[PDB]
Amino acid sequence: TPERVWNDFMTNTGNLIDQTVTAYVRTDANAKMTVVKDYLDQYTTKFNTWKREPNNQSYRTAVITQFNLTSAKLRETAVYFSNLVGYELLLLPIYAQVANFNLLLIRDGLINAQEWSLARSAGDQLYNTMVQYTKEYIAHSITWYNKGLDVLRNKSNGQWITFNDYKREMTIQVLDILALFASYDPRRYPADKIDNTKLSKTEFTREIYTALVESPSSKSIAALEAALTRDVHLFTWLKRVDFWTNTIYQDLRFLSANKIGFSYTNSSAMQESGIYGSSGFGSNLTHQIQLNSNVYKTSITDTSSPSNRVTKMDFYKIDGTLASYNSNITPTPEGLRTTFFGFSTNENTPNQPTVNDYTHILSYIKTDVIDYNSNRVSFAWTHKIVDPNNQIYTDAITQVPAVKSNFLNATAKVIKGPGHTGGDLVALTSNGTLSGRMEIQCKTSIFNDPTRSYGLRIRYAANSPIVLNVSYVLQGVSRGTTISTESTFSRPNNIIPTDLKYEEFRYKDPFDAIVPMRLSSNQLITIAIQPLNMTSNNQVIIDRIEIIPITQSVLDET
Amino acid sequence: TPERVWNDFMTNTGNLIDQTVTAYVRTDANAKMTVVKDYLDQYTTKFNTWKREPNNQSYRTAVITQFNLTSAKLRETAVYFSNLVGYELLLLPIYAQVANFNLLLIRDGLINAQEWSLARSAGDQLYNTMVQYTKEYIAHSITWYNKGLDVLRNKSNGQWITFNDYKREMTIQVLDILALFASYDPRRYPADKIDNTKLSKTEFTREIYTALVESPSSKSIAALEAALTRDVHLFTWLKRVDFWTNTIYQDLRFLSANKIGFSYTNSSAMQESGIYGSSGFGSNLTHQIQLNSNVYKTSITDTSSPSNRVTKMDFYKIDGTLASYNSNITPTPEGLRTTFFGFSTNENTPNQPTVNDYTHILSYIKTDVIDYNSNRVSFAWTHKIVDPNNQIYTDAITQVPAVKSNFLNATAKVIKGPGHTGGDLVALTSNGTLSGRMEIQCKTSIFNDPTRSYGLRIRYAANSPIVLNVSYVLQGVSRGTTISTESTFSRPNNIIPTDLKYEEFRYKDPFDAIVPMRLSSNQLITIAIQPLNMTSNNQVIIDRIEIIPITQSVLDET
Amino acid sequence: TPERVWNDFMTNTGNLIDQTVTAYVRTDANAKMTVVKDYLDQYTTKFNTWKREPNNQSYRTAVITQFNLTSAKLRETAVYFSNLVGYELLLLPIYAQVANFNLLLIRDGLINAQEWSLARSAGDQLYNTMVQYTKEYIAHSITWYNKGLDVLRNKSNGQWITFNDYKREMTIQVLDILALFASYDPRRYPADKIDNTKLSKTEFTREIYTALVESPSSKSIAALEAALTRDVHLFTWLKRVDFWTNTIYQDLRFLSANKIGFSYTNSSAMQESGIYGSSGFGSNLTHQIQLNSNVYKTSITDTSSPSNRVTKMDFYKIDGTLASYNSNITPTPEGLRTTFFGFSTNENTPNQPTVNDYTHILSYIKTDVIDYNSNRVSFAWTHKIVDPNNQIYTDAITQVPAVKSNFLNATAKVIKGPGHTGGDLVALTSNGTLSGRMEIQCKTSIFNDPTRSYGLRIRYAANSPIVLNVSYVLQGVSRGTTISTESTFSRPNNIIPTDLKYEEFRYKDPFDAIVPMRLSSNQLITIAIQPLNMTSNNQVIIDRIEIIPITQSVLDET
Ligand SMILES: [Br-]
Ligand SMILES: [Br-]
Ligand SMILES: [Br-]
Ligand SMILES: [Br-]
Ligand SMILES: [Br-]
Ligand SMILES: [Br-]
Ligand SMILES: [Br-]
Ligand SMILES: [Br-]
Ligand SMILES: [Br-]
Ligand SMILES: [Br-]
Ligand SMILES: [Br-]
Ligand SMILES: [Br-]
Ligand SMILES: [Br-]
Ligand SMILES: [Br-]
Ligand SMILES: [Br-]
Ligand SMILES: [Br-]
Ligand SMILES: [Br-]
Ligand SMILES: [Br-]
Ligand SMILES: [Br-]
Ligand SMILES: [Br-]
Ligand SMILES: [Br-]
Ligand SMILES: [Br-]
Ligand SMILES: [Br-]
Ligand SMILES: [Br-]
Ligand SMILES: [Br-]
Ligand SMILES: [Br-]
Ligand SMILES: [Br-]
Ligand SMILES: [Br-]
Ligand SMILES: [Br-]
Ligand SMILES: [Br-]
Ligand SMILES: [Br-]
Ligand SMILES: [Br-]
Ligand SMILES: [Br-]
Ligand SMILES: [Br-]
Ligand SMILES: [Br-]
Ligand SMILES: [Br-]
Ligand SMILES: [Br-]
Ligand SMILES: [Br-]
Ligand SMILES: [Br-]
Ligand SMILES: [Br-]
Ligand SMILES: [Br-]
Ligand SMILES: [Br-]
Ligand SMILES: [Br-]
Ligand SMILES: [Br-]
Ligand SMILES: [Br-]
Ligand SMILES: [Br-]
Ligand SMILES: [Br-]
Ligand SMILES: [Br-]
Ligand SMILES: [Br-]
Ligand SMILES: [Br-]
Ligand SMILES: [Br-]
Ligand SMILES: [Br-]
Ligand SMILES: [Br-]
Ligand SMILES: [Br-]
Ligand SMILES: [Br-]
Ligand SMILES: [Br-]
Ligand SMILES: [Br-]
Ligand SMILES: [Br-]
Ligand SMILES: [Br-]
Ligand SMILES: [Br-]
Ligand SMILES: [Br-]
Ligand SMILES: [Br-]
Ligand SMILES: [Br-]
Ligand SMILES: [Br-]
Ligand SMILES: [Br-]
Ligand SMILES: [Br-]
Ligand SMILES: [Br-]
Ligand SMILES: [Br-]
Ligand SMILES: [Br-]
Ligand SMILES: [Br-]
Ligand SMILES: [Br-]
Ligand SMILES: [Br-]
Ligand SMILES: [Br-]
Ligand SMILES: [Br-]
Ligand SMILES: [Br-]
Repeated sequence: TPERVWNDFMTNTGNLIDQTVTAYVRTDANAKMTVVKDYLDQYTTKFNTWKREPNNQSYRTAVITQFNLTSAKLRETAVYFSNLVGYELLLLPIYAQVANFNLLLIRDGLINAQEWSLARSAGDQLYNTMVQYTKEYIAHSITWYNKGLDVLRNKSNGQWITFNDYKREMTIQVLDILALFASYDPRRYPADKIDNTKLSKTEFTREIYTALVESPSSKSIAALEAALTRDVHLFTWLKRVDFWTNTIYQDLRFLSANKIGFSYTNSSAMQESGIYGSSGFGSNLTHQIQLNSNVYKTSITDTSSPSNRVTKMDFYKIDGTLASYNSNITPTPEGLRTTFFGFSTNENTPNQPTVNDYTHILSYIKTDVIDYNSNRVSFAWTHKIVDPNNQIYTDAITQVPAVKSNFLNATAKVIKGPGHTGGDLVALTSNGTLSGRMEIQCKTSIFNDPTRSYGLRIRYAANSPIVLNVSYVLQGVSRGTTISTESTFSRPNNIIPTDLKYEEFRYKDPFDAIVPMRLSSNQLITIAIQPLNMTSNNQVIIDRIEIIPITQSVLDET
Repeated sequence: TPERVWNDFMTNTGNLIDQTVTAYVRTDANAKMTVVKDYLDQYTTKFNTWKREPNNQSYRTAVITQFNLTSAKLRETAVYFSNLVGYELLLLPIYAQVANFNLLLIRDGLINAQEWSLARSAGDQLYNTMVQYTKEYIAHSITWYNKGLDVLRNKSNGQWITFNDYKREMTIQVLDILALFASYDPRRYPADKIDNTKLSKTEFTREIYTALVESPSSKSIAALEAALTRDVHLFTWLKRVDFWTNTIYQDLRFLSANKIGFSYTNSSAMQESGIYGSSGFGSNLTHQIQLNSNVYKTSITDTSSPSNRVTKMDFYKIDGTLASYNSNITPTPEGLRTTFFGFSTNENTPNQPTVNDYTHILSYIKTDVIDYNSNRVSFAWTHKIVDPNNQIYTDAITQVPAVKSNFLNATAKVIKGPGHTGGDLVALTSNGTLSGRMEIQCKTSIFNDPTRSYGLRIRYAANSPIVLNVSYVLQGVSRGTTISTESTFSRPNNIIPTDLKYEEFRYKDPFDAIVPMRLSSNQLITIAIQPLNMTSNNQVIIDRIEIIPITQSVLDET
Repeated sequence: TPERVWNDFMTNTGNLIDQTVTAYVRTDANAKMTVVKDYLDQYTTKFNTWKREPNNQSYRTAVITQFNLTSAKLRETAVYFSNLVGYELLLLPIYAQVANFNLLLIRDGLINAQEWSLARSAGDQLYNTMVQYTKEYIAHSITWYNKGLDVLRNKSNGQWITFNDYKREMTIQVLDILALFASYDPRRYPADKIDNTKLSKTEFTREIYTALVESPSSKSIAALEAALTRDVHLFTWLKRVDFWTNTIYQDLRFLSANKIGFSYTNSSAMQESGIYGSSGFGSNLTHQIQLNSNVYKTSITDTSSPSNRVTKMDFYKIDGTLASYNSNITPTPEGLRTTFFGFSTNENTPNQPTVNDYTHILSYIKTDVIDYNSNRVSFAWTHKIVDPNNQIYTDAITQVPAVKSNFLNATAKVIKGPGHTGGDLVALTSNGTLSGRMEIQCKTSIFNDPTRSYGLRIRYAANSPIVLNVSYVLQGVSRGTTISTESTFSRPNNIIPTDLKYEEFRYKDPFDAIVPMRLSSNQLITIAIQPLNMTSNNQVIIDRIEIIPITQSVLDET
């Protein structure tokens, strides 16, 4: 009775013999990871010892020696996990973990390169290695994530639920990790002087989905994907959920449709979605629930046969309250079942997190009719790490993904991210006359200084040197500048890239230590980016803007 | 046809597929050990080269580099062997071997820490590592030894013979190794100046058993354990074996009972055991064999159906002679079989060692009646390393386990060892009025000095700071001192601990370089330990006393 | 459906379970090799960096550290691959690759020993390691190559084709690699000053065979080996192929016999072989093909039932032309099939190399009658690396195997090589009166100097200190010298050794920097070796002569 895991479908699972060997591969892999962790423990112990007495030659030699051994072991393990043919997909999650550790360790070596070396500045070679490895690890992960996706997508009578299960697990266990790599570059993101383990916080803006779907389903993966998931969009915050009920027959009252009230980041306007489901004759709006608090867990109750006839949905809010949709069907139907959805750090409570261990909050709901009275209901979730105020930290580089903008003009649109950026991107294009414009509103933190200086950096991709107008508005007053992008990528026929690589993202600093943004305490800042007279084939794709506190160190570095 | 090993019962052995994978795990483990040994060979080669020319910077650098690589490899392998889930028990023996090598190597690094390092005294961190690893390796080994033991103990219709086979093999292949770890501490046991590989000799005082038991047996594991093994006791030396025979019917003369004549270490008194078996009507004492020489091999002859009707037993002595029990049954019964018992270093002659390769000697025999004329017969064995004279070496630290005492008062008793000390312990307690007292007689070696100085150290465990009266008698004259123990452990309700940990054993030196024991050549020394007015809840548990030659080095160190 | 490989016959292949585990072993081995290659990549990258700025202490430290880690990993992997019991033969090819890499890396360390070390001359210990490893790797490879050979040789109803397939694959994948090891010794073959990767070119003179044999065949392995392969001989070059056809019945015209016209290296004489096959009544010589250009691919066409009735053979020459044998049978028989033979670097075109990727050329053909009109036809192949002019390079040590001689007297004979020298050897013995003499003609390259000096070295094995007369003839003038061999080996009854070990081959320099060979440009040089009054039990076995350009470096070194 070999154990089965969600990502073992590319191995031979048709027989007990192969399944047993696969089980061994997993067991050996875990043992190798325990060895990796022991090497890391040895490094940390010697590192801490050295830090307490930096001038001790013996401590210095010991940590350098351990750094070299541990670094070699991490790299070797990543190579092994990505080169055991036939098990690439199976080992992708553990590979991502070791790759993650490998890069974090190298970051440590770069931070202390000067102190450890005698000639100093010997971090150049190690830096090139870090960049090379970052590219390799992301490339391998994206390649295999997509290979597995294609396998499930083209599977005969493929089931969408399995396809989605895969995307969700890969996002949580692999893709989210890849998104952290950019922040590990210590030259791009200097380490906190007091606590080197601190990192510029990376946000994962992508949405993952959970859904109640009939099983088996005869609807295609493509059809269900379009009906149950959202097309690319600016990050939204869930504010209200409307529900319709079929009310013609009281003993057959079930959910019939839903609508969503939502808002963009730091926007005072309420957006309204279209209606999902059936809202015609006999289907009436019966509920309008204001979700004033984040929802960290939901449950849905439906009949078993026929399935998917929904009588209730519960929404658990972080403020401890519960909101619910009830069809008020009477009498109560037979065979009701309740399914929970949510994400927890506790492996023991998979779909039932508590207010203390949830990792995602509800962002959307879509209803898709199967037959009269029966529907598939999907729940979209966003990572709890996303800041609803686009707050600018006083003590670290603040990352604010471009999808958290609250304004896009006609030639600015959200496009699908490549998979390693943590979410989607904003493409600024030109129809020949109008150039794409994005506006993102951020909130400064509370501080005593009359004003503080901050640099403004942009992580982007561009297919040509394009002049950008970048500005920031504070208290009705706008200040701007111009800066040109470099050509970071090229694609045949200049089609919007769906496969941007890590190396195709670069950085530009419209505002810096010389001419920084001068911001006051606890104010709403409007930052805007818009190309200046750009051609119809030129493209500027923004991943995120970054706000950099201008300190003495940043000043000298610049 | 996968190979089966005594300790693979915790793996899935119900099918050929799992058995085949398990066979591979064993094969890969052996290959990893061969790699470990090659790393050790490389270290030794470079070490020897450096030793011949210590000042050669190139040799010094080479051995340090190899030490670091080999040390890393040994640790990594120990971690792997203890973290391959589902194979912990299977790999315990090989894990013990690598753990053993890992600690011996670290000992080497500590011994040469000063010469190899440039700042010197850099052995502190390495020392902490050695202590940490020692605790980890013992903990893992004891945990799994006991898990496997419980599995066999609670097995439906469990067979005692399998249970005992397991304890015996685990003792020889794992537990005995753990007992050596304490002696590897170079701060506690300074390395011999001439030959660093020399170690303070550790004695394994535990008894292992072999037995002729009917198969299958309907008697419980608990019942057979009590009937075939000995309750905790001071170490004894086998001096005489008495045998009874059922003599009513000449054609049915078989072994019916046995008694043992034994002596404590360096005791001139002969102790007599109770009679084991049937000694009533028709059962008569027919043999009294004086075992003047150690027995290294035995054989027992019994009928096959019914089995266990014993007609003969042979005892092979190291002086080349043979002693035998013969029931004198006439005529000779049909279906006689002979079974040999013994322990050899030669894997080819399992139960039949020669006078040149035996590892254990006979210490006891117990008979347990199955039915009239049929008996189970157990043979107890002690390790040949145990010194029958408690001799004090002139050139090394002498270890003398407390169980080798020859006197215990009413409040002093032997208690079961935790499994990593090589045998049992002596607990000195108090009934409120009398405190436990133990006396151990040791023999000094032959030397020319009028008298030599020796320190006296005690490895013990205690649940409170208790004052101890420690003395030594030489030529009728007693000299003593007092020293207090430290609190090394605590247990709920102050119950005698059956699970003392390595860290719960500490050391105290009643006699040292300042005030040592002054002993003359080739004399019997009586050493005694007894708490001074101890409370009824206080406990002092002695593992062993150690005699330390007081040399210039020991003097300066103290 | 586990994959099957030619050298897995020593593993349990009788069932799917074992085959599946074996498949995993292969997959894991490939992953380990990918790790090995990554360690090598890291070394190379750091090496190149250091070379560009040798005085950079940081670069120097980095490459030394990587050298140590990578060297440790290569050795560890070689040990693992040779100590995974039950898989020695299966892993022999990959083991040879890692052993090869291990030695090449150590060579690198020796070359840069002085620059990397601070005390210098620290290469002695590393050199001993290299020699030790070379002996170990060759010993393991030869031992297992022969074990596998014996298994196939003594297989019930053993098939010669399988036996030969094995010898051929082992030669290409293992034996040829072993032959390179001698040249890796940097003390024996100093590295090229400009490009350290350059090596003294080693020639593999052995022949491998391909053949069309009936299947199954009732003829023994020994019988077919004798009938289809050549007895030991001096290296020969294929010049002409003669073919006989059975011509009595026009509708049954098939190949009946063949003869070979060949020449020794740099010999103006044409040698004629005996006739192989049937050449009596009804069998007539119909073809005499002059092979003026090397043949890199052949094909043979025969009927299917009965099989082996040959109607055509095509010979693809490197000059782009095609020569063919045609039986002219009429009408064309039914069931004709065509089989191709050849060796390519392209794994996709196994038996069909192109003029751009072939690795071997045709050296011989033998025909063996099965029944009237049906024959087995074997094709012998020599490695394309063999120089047809025994050219003496101007810029490197030239190796010229003794089998490339073109003259041997009565007491000089070719003997079977041990398997690690790349081919056979020349044994110079004595019948008491005449001592063996070998003559090899080499061509100097084109250069402008009136004359250049070259040392002459001999790689040999000898069972006693024997005086050798060594001479070289240039433009009719002979110059000679005498030098004695050392005793390098001993065998019972002084039987010609069939198992010479690496350590049993040593070197002697008849001509050196002091008294070198003085050769002019583009001339044919005749080099001869012949013992001086040698006893009947003395033996001098020559592997190869080596010509050494006498440069300033060689002069100072000598
Ligand atoms: Br799973
Ligand atoms: Br697949
Ligand atoms: Br160190
Ligand atoms: Br890739
Ligand atoms: Br930078
Ligand atoms: Br930094
Ligand atoms: Br820190
Ligand atoms: Br779901
Ligand atoms: Br779910
Ligand atoms: Br559909
Ligand atoms: Br949508
Ligand atoms: Br949008
Ligand atoms: Br609202
Ligand atoms: Br509500
Ligand atoms: Br749950
Ligand atoms: Br606009
Ligand atoms: Br704040
Ligand atoms: Br304002
Ligand atoms: Br401005
Ligand atoms: Br610019
Ligand atoms: Br600009
Ligand atoms: Br392009
Ligand atoms: Br950049
Ligand atoms: Br300003
Ligand atoms: Br345009
Ligand atoms: Br066994
Ligand atoms: Br179990
Ligand atoms: Br070294
Ligand atoms: Br444990
Ligand atoms: Br100590
Ligand atoms: Br020491
Ligand atoms: Br020593
Ligand atoms: Br037994
Ligand atoms: Br036994
Ligand atoms: Br019982
Ligand atoms: Br007892
Ligand atoms: Br006792
Ligand atoms: Br007696
Ligand atoms: Br006797
Ligand atoms: Br035996
Ligand atoms: Br007393
Ligand atoms: Br003595
Ligand atoms: Br006395
Ligand atoms: Br006293
Ligand atoms: Br004290
Ligand atoms: Br005291
Ligand atoms: Br307690
Ligand atoms: Br202590
Ligand atoms: Br005294
Ligand atoms: Br008391
Ligand atoms: Br194959
Ligand atoms: Br075999
Ligand atoms: Br380095
Ligand atoms: Br060998
Ligand atoms: Br040499
Ligand atoms: Br060289
Ligand atoms: Br080079
Ligand atoms: Br062939
Ligand atoms: Br072939
Ligand atoms: Br035959
Ligand atoms: Br021949
Ligand atoms: Br010949
Ligand atoms: Br010709
Ligand atoms: Br032709
Ligand atoms: Br082909
Ligand atoms: Br001659
Ligand atoms: Br030339
Ligand atoms: Br001439
Ligand atoms: Br001459
Ligand atoms: Br000589
Ligand atoms: Br000579
Ligand atoms: Br010999
Ligand atoms: Br030599
Ligand atoms: Br001359
Ligand atoms: Br002679």
